[PDB]
Amino acid sequence: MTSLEKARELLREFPVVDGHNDLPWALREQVRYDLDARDIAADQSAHLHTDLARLRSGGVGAQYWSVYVRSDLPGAVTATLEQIDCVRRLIDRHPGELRAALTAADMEAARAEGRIASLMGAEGGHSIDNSLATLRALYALGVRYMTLTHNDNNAWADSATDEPGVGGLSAFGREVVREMNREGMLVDLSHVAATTMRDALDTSTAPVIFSHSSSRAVCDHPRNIPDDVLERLSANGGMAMVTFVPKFVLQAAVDWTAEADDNMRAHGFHHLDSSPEAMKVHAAFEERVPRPVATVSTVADHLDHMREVAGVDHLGIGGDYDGTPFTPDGLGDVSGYPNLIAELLDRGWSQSDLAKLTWKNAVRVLDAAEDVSRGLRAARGPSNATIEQLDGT
Ligand SMILES: CC(C)C[C@H](N)P(=O)(O)C[C@H](CCC(=O)O)C(=O)O
Ligand SMILES: [Zn+2]
Ligand SMILES: [Zn+2]
Repeated sequence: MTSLEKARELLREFPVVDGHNDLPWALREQVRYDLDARDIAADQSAHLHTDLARLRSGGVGAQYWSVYVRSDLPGAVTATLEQIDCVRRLIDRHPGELRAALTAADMEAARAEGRIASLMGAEGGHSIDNSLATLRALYALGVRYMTLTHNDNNAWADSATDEPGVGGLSAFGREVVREMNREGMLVDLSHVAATTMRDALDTSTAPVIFSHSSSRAVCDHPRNIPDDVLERLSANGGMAMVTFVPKFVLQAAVDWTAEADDNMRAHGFHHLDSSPEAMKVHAAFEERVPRPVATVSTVADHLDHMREVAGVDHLGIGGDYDGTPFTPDGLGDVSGYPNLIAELLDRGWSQSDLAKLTWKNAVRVLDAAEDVSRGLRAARGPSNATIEQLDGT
């Protein structure tokens, strides 16, 4: 059979656990959670990267649904609860296809019965409003990882896409990591500064993840992971879940985006300005310099290098579907994963290598978080510390 046919067979046995899909945010923004208007039991290819049929075609067997909310708007906690509610409603609406999963055992139970294990991951520490009790509430509602920052610093952690702030994790930041370890919530180091990565690895007693990051050595962008951090994963036990975002994985796309941003500033606009006037400027740039397009090969280049440095036991996949408007050719929506698996087969990846990449590593890592949590919950009570106590007024 072809490598694509083989890929599909492999995925039927050991499907993809995807680390980060922003369907809930997409539903919030497109239709304010009017789920009938974007029914994922129907074909949503006109509007979304994700629906149930494409998840099945893509060989997705578990999904961490992102409950991302903006850090630059008030009411992050309320919005996070709305995102969690959206995930809950999706699970309730589609019991034939989705099964809530809170544990590694739940993931295996879902796989045994042919339903997509549906987990939740919060994207940014602003979702807890500097409150450890709020962190515990999110865990109680089903959140199983939290990215420590999004694109901006918060009071206790530095983001890769912001200026240096506290220098990594503050004292309170370390306390958040300790509490995540005690609860069994995975520490997610996507988005954070390299300093923050190192501080989190120093502090964490549980395996950490990167829910959607690729390799900085392969493509130098702050959203990607440095080799020295990848090297620490085998000791930590965690895993890096490669992402598909073109401007992170393809050199030409990083360079293009930098030039686009420079061009915006040359016209007196902030690079993130979305006014009609700014859009006209950007359109003119893209007119004279077409947007480069990444491929499956681009993503495989990251996995090859990440495998070499981090090890096959420390890799996963986090596509960022519905979180980015642009995708590599061959990975245009959630149905694309078999194309990546086929490319890896062609590059000599073994069947057991690929079962680790898709399924086994993610289940091991969540089980490890549970194991560490059992020990810590037995050893001490929850923390009552405040950010003022630990970081000062
Ligand atoms: C606003 C909302 C859709 C942002 C997403 N939650 P994201 O953080 O998942 C996508 C981003 C790449 C795409 C971009 O730069 O926006 C990244 O991961 O760095
Ligand atoms: Zn992100
Ligand atoms: Zn996201």
